[PDB]
Amino acid sequence: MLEKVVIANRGEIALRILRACKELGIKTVAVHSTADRDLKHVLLADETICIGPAPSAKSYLNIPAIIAAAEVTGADAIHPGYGFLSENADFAEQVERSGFTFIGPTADVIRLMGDKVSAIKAMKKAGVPCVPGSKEIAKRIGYPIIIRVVRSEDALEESIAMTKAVYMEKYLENPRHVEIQVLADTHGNAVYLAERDCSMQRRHQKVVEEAPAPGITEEVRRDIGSRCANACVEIGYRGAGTFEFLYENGEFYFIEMNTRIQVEHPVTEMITGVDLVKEQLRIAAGLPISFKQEDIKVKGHAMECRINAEDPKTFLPSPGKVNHLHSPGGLGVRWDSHVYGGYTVPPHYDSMIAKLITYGDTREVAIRRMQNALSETIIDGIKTNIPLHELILEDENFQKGGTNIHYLEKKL
Amino acid sequence: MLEKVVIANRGEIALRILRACKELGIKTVAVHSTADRDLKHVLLADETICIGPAPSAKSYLNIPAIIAAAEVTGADAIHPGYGFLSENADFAEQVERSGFTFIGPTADVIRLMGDKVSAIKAMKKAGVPCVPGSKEIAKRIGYPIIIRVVRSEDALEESIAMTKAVYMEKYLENPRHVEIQVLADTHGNAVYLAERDCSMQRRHQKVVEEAPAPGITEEVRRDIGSRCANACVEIGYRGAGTFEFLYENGEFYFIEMNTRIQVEHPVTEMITGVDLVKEQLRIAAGLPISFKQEDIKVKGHAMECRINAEDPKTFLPSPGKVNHLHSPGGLGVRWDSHVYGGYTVPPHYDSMIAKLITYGDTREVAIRRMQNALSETIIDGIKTNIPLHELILEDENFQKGGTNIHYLEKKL
Repeated sequence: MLEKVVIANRGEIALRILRACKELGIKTVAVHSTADRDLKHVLLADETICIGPAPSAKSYLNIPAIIAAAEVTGADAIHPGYGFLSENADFAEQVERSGFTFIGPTADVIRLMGDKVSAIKAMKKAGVPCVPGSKEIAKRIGYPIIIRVVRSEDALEESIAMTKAVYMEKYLENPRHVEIQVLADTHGNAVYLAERDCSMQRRHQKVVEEAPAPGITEEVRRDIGSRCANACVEIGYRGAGTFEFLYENGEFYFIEMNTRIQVEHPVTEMITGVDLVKEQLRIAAGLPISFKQEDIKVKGHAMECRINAEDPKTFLPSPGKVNHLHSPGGLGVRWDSHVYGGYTVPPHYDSMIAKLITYGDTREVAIRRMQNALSETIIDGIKTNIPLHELILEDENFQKGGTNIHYLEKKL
Repeated sequence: MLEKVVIANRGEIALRILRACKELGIKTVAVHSTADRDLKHVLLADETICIGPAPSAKSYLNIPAIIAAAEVTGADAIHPGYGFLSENADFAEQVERSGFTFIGPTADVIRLMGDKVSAIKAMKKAGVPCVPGSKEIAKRIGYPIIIRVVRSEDALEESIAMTKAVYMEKYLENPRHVEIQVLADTHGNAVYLAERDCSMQRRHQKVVEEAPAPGITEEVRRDIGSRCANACVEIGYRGAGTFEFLYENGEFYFIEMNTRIQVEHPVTEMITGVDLVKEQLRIAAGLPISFKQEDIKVKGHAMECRINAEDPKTFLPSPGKVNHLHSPGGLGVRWDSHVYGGYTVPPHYDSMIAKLITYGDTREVAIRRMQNALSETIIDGIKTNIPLHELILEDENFQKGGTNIHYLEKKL
């Protein structure tokens, strides 16, 4: 089985992975850049290997250095986390060709779902609902469409010329972002783990996520979920994955499959009692999913706020030394973070410093727990987006639930 | 209903209570000594009132000052936490006589269960199983007994003389400490919330607690639990309470009812999904328990380590400035603590600085999560008992489960 895993990532997800490994008695190898020697997970890992200088291109995206790290430590597997190389099929193929287990899908399936086109075709074949699309095509679909968004037909031709200098589909004006978590194993099983609503976004970048999605009934959950699970089997999916949908007037429209773990996986953990990273590790080792579809029942409600080191108004990054950290706790409060007092947040990577996750028996309780946890949270020395979260949580439309993917931008 | 609550306590439980109040939209009044101005909950509270100098006798046990705090702020209720005045019936009676709601049982019921004697009599009347006891009495009971422990009969007389300078009962040589959580409301309802095993003790002081208790079947849980619930109704109990038992060769023997919330309440929260402090507040306001007995089902397993500022070998207190705190997190990790980086732990009160609580789908998972969380925990500037917890968790007998109340002392 898996005895030693290279954690080919950094920051909070690297720590998340290390925690799962340590629970399973799996030895860890932390590969890191020169700028990341003081990362919490690096300090906790069984072995450490510096894979390059600060820039991602020369370290966390350095395929030969990461593979060499696996070789010299005698590792069995590599966990890519999210971002960086996690959906790089050339990386996955090289990992397997080098004799290591890639903790994720097979390269071929990554490539398949890594092409906007083949993805849709595979989903349509599998019965997963997609956005209508593909001269009179635009007409068939119904305006507005998108090649440049086109709202009228007299502008279609010119628009197509602009963009070409190459396909269409229905533009949904005000949809929600709703995504279905799945797991698939090497024993022919695939399960769905309810859904997440991640509609609160700025520039297509998620800010707050929750589970389950407000308004979604169990009947609807079972319908869309079962289609996603079937799809997994049809394409030979392996590991954790997410089917992302635009959701509008009660209809789902596939937009992308993330063939990896996602940042917001913890809200699903809280409402289903599944440890998604441990399942990744078990599935990669060849084991079956540790439960059946009938074992899963949504209970309660969970929310996640991505706490970023950035100015809460202009959103410019705020690197620097965290002089004081006070993290919240108590019942129904979860804190997933690599940051500690005295830690210096570097400029080289993303701005995430923590994920604050709350759970309650109702959405109302989860929201109030999030507000109270935020009020207890102190991060001194750098700016954070905590004030933005506090604005979102007290928003009357957010309290009602069901705000669309353009709402946050409209607000502000 | 309850609009403003005086938190008549300090440290972690005061913070726990404040969090529950804030969730329910209840205004908080933090009464504190001069030594406790920098307590986290004090800094978070809506109103603060200094009730006296550092010594407990002059502050947290100062009944007139605490009641005056309720009066001048126009509070509705007082939550006594645990320790201090929480089981002081004279305090409860004065609180009610002064027109405030005491968040706990009525004074009469406190006094009843506050007398080793009347307690037993009430339990025996109610069908709760008690320790056999009360010339030939000792004979009936069976040695060893206790007046000074007596192991033989030729020493009974002399022993009785020693102690008198006044009753007997069976001495259980190697029992476990198993306790049943209850709630009772003003609508005639009473429920049991499974049990906790708190056998890991030093000098009768709990160190690690867990829930449920290993070896205890649901059938046994329902039997002892239902007797405890009935007892609540019979004595007119109100609020949260615990029936503590010695447990040996599959039999329960009542020793005490804690008529208050207990330190270790969080492990029960994790396995039942009940917020015990919120229920205290709701019950005090006159509401029914928010669920029925059939709604409760034990799921998973939870553990708690009391992290104390003390030398892990000699157990002498270790007051002083916490120069660095790094608290653990992630899935199934709960941290209940008022301590923050830069906080100075005072000498005047108990040594508790945090309760680290883990939860998992099995006892094995909860234990491993506790070990990993402890390894991530950094408390620099003072000594803690973390090394003791690490010794306990890796103990093969503890791993097996079911160690008795003298085990820790035998170990060491």
